[PDB]
Amino acid sequence: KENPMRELRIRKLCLNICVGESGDRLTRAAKVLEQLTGQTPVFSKARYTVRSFGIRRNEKIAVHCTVRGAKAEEILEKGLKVREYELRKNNFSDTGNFGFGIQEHIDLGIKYDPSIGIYGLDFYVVLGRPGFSIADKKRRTGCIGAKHRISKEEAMRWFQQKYDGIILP
RNA sequence: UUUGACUGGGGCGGUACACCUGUCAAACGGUAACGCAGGUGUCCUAAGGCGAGCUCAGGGAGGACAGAAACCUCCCGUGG
Ligand SMILES: [Mg+2]
Ligand SMILES: [Mg+2]
Ligand SMILES: [Mg+2]
Ligand SMILES: [Mg+2]
Ligand SMILES: [Mg+2]
Ligand SMILES: [Mg+2]
Repeated sequence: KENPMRELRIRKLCLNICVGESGDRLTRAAKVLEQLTGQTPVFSKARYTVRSFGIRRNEKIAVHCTVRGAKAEEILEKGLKVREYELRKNNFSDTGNFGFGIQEHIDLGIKYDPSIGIYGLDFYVVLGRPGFSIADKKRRTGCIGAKHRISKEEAMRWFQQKYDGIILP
């Protein structure tokens, strides 16, 4: 019926903790993200200097990491369990991606540690079909055709099919 | 003994006094007014040299606190 190469999959899961300042909190936030995924994350600096937010330019204010494959699949399940497998209809972008936030990281089955603290984090899911890497390869770089593109509706349906989730208006 | 020069008289003023960009300038080049709009006496151990990878400004959509503005992601983006 459907081509096997049109199957939607998790291209990557992007986890971001924007602490907003450099020092104890960012270092501890990195440990939260590191032990949630097993991957050492990277520090994002501030592009501007905003007086309201108390951030200067070239100051590490956030910690983020990218996970792929089965490890990204199972972390995503923990996130939807916390969200009770339901998302608002507006959580889906027009490019076939969606995301959600977690207020407390220990809701993801992570033991709390007093010397670390409690943290929130941001989950962004990038979907895709086989062949999306042509836009990323160095040689013969190509742009995906219009039909391959994942529309907002086909991302919402995939969420309903896989995690039997709920879409709220 | 000296107490510059240019200058729509000289003085005051300015530097058109050594230079650079665009124009004037009349499609080679050259071309003047104390013509017009500006800049220079610096700065850099990299902002020099090579190589490698990468793509920018901006905009759209989306994502806990996060909002016009913090960070993450996708998309458009001939250089804006
Ligand atoms: Mg740090
Ligand atoms: Mg004279
Ligand atoms: Mg001379
Ligand atoms: Mg000429
Ligand atoms: Mg001529
Ligand atoms: Mg000429």
